[PDB]
Amino acid sequence: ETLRVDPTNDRLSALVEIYRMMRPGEPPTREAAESLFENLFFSEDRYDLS
Amino acid sequence: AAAQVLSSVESEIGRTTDPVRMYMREMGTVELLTREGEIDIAKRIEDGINQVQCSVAEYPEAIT
Repeated sequence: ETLRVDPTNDRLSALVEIYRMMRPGEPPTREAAESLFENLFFSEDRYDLS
Repeated sequence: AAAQVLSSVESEIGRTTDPVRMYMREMGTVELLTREGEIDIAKRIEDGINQVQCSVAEYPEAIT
């Protein structure tokens, strides 16, 4: 059901909508979106679960 | 085409009052030709100034 409500398709459009929820109104430069998501959960320095 | 990309991003702008974002967007469209492009417009400066000076030499009241 989840897949149906989500009109977005590829990795990139997902990263776009991700970025557009986090920074609504900032133009979706590709590398900016990728860097955002990556740094959100996979940044060593930002993210430590301990 | 640059303006078209501005407007699509503007259709999504979710009332983000942050003027940082706004300025960043506009500047983001305007590219920057370097090297000689800069000197191009510098030449336009020089010729504008001399233009008015030509008038000063030619014009009666100006020398007065």
